[PDB]
Amino acid sequence: LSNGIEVTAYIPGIGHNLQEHSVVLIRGGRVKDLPGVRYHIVRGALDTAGVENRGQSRSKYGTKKP
Amino acid sequence: ARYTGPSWKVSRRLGISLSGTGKELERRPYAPGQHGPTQRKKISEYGLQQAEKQKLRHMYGLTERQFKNTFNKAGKLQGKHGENFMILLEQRLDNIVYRLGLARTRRAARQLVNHGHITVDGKRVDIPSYQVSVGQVISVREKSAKNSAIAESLEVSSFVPEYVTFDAETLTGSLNRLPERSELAAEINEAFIVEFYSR
Amino acid sequence: AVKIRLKRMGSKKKPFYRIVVADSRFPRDGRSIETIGTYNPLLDPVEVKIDEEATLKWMHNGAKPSDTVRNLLSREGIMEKFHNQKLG
RNA sequence: AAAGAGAGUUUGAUCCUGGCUCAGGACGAACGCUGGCGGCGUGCCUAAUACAUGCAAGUCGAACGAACGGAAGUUAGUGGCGGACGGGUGAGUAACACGUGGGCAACCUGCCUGUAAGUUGGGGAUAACUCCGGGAAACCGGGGCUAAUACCGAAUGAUAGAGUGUGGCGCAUGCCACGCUCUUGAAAGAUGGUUUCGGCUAUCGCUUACAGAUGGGCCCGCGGUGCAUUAGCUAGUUGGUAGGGUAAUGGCCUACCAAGGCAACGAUGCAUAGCCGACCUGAGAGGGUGAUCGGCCACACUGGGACUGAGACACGGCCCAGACUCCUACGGGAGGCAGCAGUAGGGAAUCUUCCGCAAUGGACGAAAGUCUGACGGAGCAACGCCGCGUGUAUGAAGAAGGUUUUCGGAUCGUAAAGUACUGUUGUUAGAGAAGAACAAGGAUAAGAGUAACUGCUUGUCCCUUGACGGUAUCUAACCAGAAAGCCACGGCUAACUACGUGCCAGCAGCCGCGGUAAUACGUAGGUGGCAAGCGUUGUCCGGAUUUAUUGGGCGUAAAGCGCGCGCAGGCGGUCUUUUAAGUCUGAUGUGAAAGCCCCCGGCUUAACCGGGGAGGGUCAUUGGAAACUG
Ligand SMILES: [Mg+2]
Ligand SMILES: [Mg+2]
Ligand SMILES: [Mg+2]
Ligand SMILES: [Mg+2]
Ligand SMILES: [Mg+2]
Ligand SMILES: [Mg+2]
Ligand SMILES: [Mg+2]
Ligand SMILES: [Mg+2]
Ligand SMILES: [Mg+2]
Ligand SMILES: [Mg+2]
Ligand SMILES: [Mg+2]
Ligand SMILES: [Mg+2]
Ligand SMILES: [Mg+2]
Ligand SMILES: [Mg+2]
Ligand SMILES: [Mg+2]
Ligand SMILES: [Mg+2]
Ligand SMILES: [Mg+2]
Ligand SMILES: [Mg+2]
Ligand SMILES: [Mg+2]
Ligand SMILES: [Mg+2]
Ligand SMILES: [Mg+2]
Ligand SMILES: [Mg+2]
Ligand SMILES: [Mg+2]
Ligand SMILES: [Mg+2]
Ligand SMILES: [Mg+2]
Ligand SMILES: [Mg+2]
Ligand SMILES: [Mg+2]
Ligand SMILES: [Mg+2]
Ligand SMILES: [Mg+2]
Ligand SMILES: [Mg+2]
Ligand SMILES: [Mg+2]
Ligand SMILES: [Mg+2]
Ligand SMILES: [Mg+2]
Ligand SMILES: [Mg+2]
Ligand SMILES: [Mg+2]
Ligand SMILES: [Mg+2]
Ligand SMILES: [Mg+2]
Ligand SMILES: [Mg+2]
Ligand SMILES: [Mg+2]
Ligand SMILES: [Mg+2]
Ligand SMILES: [Mg+2]
Ligand SMILES: [Mg+2]
Ligand SMILES: [Mg+2]
Ligand SMILES: [Mg+2]
Ligand SMILES: [Mg+2]
Ligand SMILES: [Mg+2]
Ligand SMILES: [Mg+2]
Ligand SMILES: [Mg+2]
Ligand SMILES: [Mg+2]
Ligand SMILES: [Mg+2]
Ligand SMILES: [Mg+2]
Ligand SMILES: [Mg+2]
Ligand SMILES: [Mg+2]
Ligand SMILES: [Mg+2]
Ligand SMILES: [Mg+2]
Ligand SMILES: [Mg+2]
Ligand SMILES: [Mg+2]
Ligand SMILES: [Mg+2]
Ligand SMILES: [Mg+2]
Ligand SMILES: [Mg+2]
Ligand SMILES: [Mg+2]
Ligand SMILES: [Mg+2]
Ligand SMILES: [Mg+2]
Ligand SMILES: [Mg+2]
Ligand SMILES: [Mg+2]
Ligand SMILES: [Mg+2]
Ligand SMILES: [Mg+2]
Ligand SMILES: [Mg+2]
Ligand SMILES: [Mg+2]
Ligand SMILES: [Mg+2]
Ligand SMILES: [Mg+2]
Ligand SMILES: [Mg+2]
Ligand SMILES: [Mg+2]
Ligand SMILES: [Mg+2]
Ligand SMILES: [Mg+2]
Ligand SMILES: [Mg+2]
Ligand SMILES: [Mg+2]
Ligand SMILES: [Mg+2]
Ligand SMILES: [Mg+2]
Ligand SMILES: [Mg+2]
Ligand SMILES: [Mg+2]
Ligand SMILES: [Mg+2]
Ligand SMILES: [Mg+2]
Ligand SMILES: [Mg+2]
Ligand SMILES: [Mg+2]
Ligand SMILES: [Mg+2]
Ligand SMILES: [Mg+2]
Ligand SMILES: [Mg+2]
Ligand SMILES: [Mg+2]
Ligand SMILES: [Mg+2]
Repeated sequence: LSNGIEVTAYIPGIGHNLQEHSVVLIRGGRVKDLPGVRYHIVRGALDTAGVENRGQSRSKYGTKKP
Repeated sequence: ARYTGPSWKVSRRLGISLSGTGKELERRPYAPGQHGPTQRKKISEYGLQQAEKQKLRHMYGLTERQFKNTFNKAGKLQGKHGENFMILLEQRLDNIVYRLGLARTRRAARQLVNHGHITVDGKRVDIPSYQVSVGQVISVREKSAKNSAIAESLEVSSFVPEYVTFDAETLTGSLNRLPERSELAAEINEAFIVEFYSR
Repeated sequence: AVKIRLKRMGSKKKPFYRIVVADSRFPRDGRSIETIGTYNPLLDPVEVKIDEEATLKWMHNGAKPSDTVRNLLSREGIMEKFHNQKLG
């Protein structure tokens, strides 16, 4: 993070485009299945792009109107 | 016309025939959708309370936010909260024009008020939510005057409530006095409205 | 030097003034000693309500009306009384 | 008057205890998808980080020595007033800083208002100007000349000082009034009327004294935060005597003398924080916060100091030291946006290098007038609240086409399409407000003052001024035409069917769904909540009686010290008399304005804005009652 803390996030949606050395925006939210994951990566805010071929619930996952 | 959708299913979903009768009965009286004819189900306490709100909101045809605001200031009066709510809503300029017979439906009345076709105390008013007082005169102020739509709706007007006075030569409507709860709707449970907003 | 002056309040392009007594040093809408009356300029016959007793009390202690106030007090007619009580 | 909703989850099933999660409301919010308008407000919460470039504080020729003009009429410097107001920020500060209530017989106060005495007589200069000298530049020296409401003596004048007489007094120190003796302390002219020229006089000023008003200074009772895994702290510290200093009391300071002062009713220390009116939530009691608006405080690159002044230890003043940037001819010089805009950086995150002094209020002036990034307006951003537009009415056992069907049908759907109608909004063209009171200038009238004017005060007429802006607002016509998205549909919780996948992809706040018939994953059709929005995240209150005063408990669920003796503290049998600290009650003063609430009124309604009222205190002075505690 920008304040110098090393955390573990989670990518929602079907398929992504993340690689090492990539800038992303994280937001609150814990995933129950994963032991240590406590944050969610928002999709469509920065280098991370929206999910491909999303028809409904598009405000999440950051996919624009088709 | 804030809600421009089909004004036929809302009567079917609610189960009460808005604007007299015919919207619900005669045709399919059951709810709209794929699973209308079959697949009935029970209603919980939340459903019964919520369904009462929808009748008042869609009968007078106004938005949710106003409904909450006019409910709050209705309960600031002295008396029964539920009864004061319909009395306060009955005061709206849309309803008075509907009651006088100048329009067939509330949607027609709302547009009639909207497009500066009426006047109160000789001053043009374009706010549908204007709250009419007792004794004020409402007219048309010539211009449209002998308009086919307004004249057609004058003939098909059934009856006129006793708390409004109107003669079809000068079109000078007026509120005789503040109305009474018994003579309004009589098919709504105001006790459920007030319980819905207290949760 | 304490002097009586208007105080602007109201909405955008709808001014409404409240006649107050305050020092020249203090802000236009800040500290004041006390309030005397109001002034509506928007009304075509401009209407003003004044105490007619606290003004005369203050003007014998070193209070000076401003440019607009003097017109208000003269039209209402208490500067005549300030004249008469001064010499009498 | 007001007055309180629950649900899921431990088990094969149950009842209790108990935690976790959810349904509501609010942001100076951010992010995602989408996006028509108008009114009213709001917009660097982080780096009190560093700052290009413009503008934010001047004014007076009616206080004193110049350039255009045949010497008429307008424009630098000395001098006065103002720069201590207005505007910004929240670093520090746990204390008389603030809130509330008092005291000052212990204090100061320019301008403003009233009253009383006068505004008399001289002297020596020096800026500007003119030469010389030094230096890159900032700017520094020397010689000569001149004026003032500049500066310094002099006459006269103290309720200023000393020594007293009397009275009337108060709260201990002491106060008020009058009288006597002695000694000190003041000043300025300018602009006009008259006369004569003596002189007089009007206005603005000048000096002293006393009142009022205004603004401040000092002291005190009470009130509002975490840690005892922080127990001692202090030495000008505590008190006294004499002096110094201040507007004023005081260890405020100094010499001497004594050893005191504070603390378990929490000193000291560490950590955090500007305080309040108020804001959000709550049935209430309370819990959290202190952005915008108003009051007080502290700060002005970081430390220290003082000058001038009525007022400063001074945001756009000075001196020294430090860090940083810049100009140097290497000798030396110049700076401070936490002012309005704007730039870089930090950040998930916040606007224009705009128009005016027309209105209000400021500084100067006698007045026009000058200055005012205060303030009025405009610009950008769905950031919030409020209003209403994306069309109305009639119209099929029911158009086509989707989507399903035990293939008959059902649903989208009166929604289409058709006929009839409207112009809020749009486009075009015409009319066009309020906000303006003024000031000054001109005639008068009446007054106080006059030997008389000029002039001063009040009254009535004439004339004059708009950034917004041709803005708001009307009427004339044409167009259904340019204007609907967002989230959910197993339960909590309103709303279900097909196809694809096959413990994979994936979903999720909790219970938990997915392992070739998934109402829970993905897409369709349909539906449900809202709507110019809708969802997610972060923070706070509620539900949470889950710190229980209102309003919980300790046999077995967490929870009675292993037991005693006892200092401090808490509580205490019966009756009578008295007192009045607690208790109850009346009056007076105060608890600002704005905000919540109640009653009216204006914006075409609302939001919003005015007028009146109410509430709000373990508050101060004073008068009562005596049952209860003392
Ligand atoms: Mg989903
Ligand atoms: Mg006017
Ligand atoms: Mg089980
Ligand atoms: Mg429980
Ligand atoms: Mg609630
Ligand atoms: Mg909610
Ligand atoms: Mg748009
Ligand atoms: Mg956009
Ligand atoms: Mg800041
Ligand atoms: Mg600093
Ligand atoms: Mg500069
Ligand atoms: Mg300027
Ligand atoms: Mg001259
Ligand atoms: Mg002068
Ligand atoms: Mg000059
Ligand atoms: Mg200030
Ligand atoms: Mg601070
Ligand atoms: Mg603050
Ligand atoms: Mg005080
Ligand atoms: Mg001389
Ligand atoms: Mg010289
Ligand atoms: Mg000389
Ligand atoms: Mg003398
Ligand atoms: Mg003398
Ligand atoms: Mg003087
Ligand atoms: Mg002050
Ligand atoms: Mg003191
Ligand atoms: Mg204290
Ligand atoms: Mg002493
Ligand atoms: Mg001391
Ligand atoms: Mg301490
Ligand atoms: Mg509660
Ligand atoms: Mg409270
Ligand atoms: Mg701020
Ligand atoms: Mg700085
Ligand atoms: Mg001084
Ligand atoms: Mg300093
Ligand atoms: Mg300064
Ligand atoms: Mg200071
Ligand atoms: Mg200042
Ligand atoms: Mg500055
Ligand atoms: Mg320097
Ligand atoms: Mg700035
Ligand atoms: Mg930036
Ligand atoms: Mg950045
Ligand atoms: Mg101005
Ligand atoms: Mg002015
Ligand atoms: Mg003056
Ligand atoms: Mg200037
Ligand atoms: Mg300007
Ligand atoms: Mg402004
Ligand atoms: Mg907007
Ligand atoms: Mg947005
Ligand atoms: Mg078909
Ligand atoms: Mg078909
Ligand atoms: Mg129009
Ligand atoms: Mg036009
Ligand atoms: Mg026009
Ligand atoms: Mg004026
Ligand atoms: Mg005049
Ligand atoms: Mg005259
Ligand atoms: Mg005369
Ligand atoms: Mg006059
Ligand atoms: Mg025009
Ligand atoms: Mg019109
Ligand atoms: Mg048409
Ligand atoms: Mg259900
Ligand atoms: Mg399947
Ligand atoms: Mg679900
Ligand atoms: Mg699904
Ligand atoms: Mg769908
Ligand atoms: Mg829908
Ligand atoms: Mg709305
Ligand atoms: Mg939102
Ligand atoms: Mg949240
Ligand atoms: Mg509680
Ligand atoms: Mg318990
Ligand atoms: Mg017990
Ligand atoms: Mg056990
Ligand atoms: Mg036990
Ligand atoms: Mg025991
Ligand atoms: Mg004892
Ligand atoms: Mg007893
Ligand atoms: Mg006792
Ligand atoms: Mg108040
Ligand atoms: Mg009204
Ligand atoms: Mg208000
Ligand atoms: Mg009020
Ligand atoms: Mg007794
Ligand atoms: Mg007694």
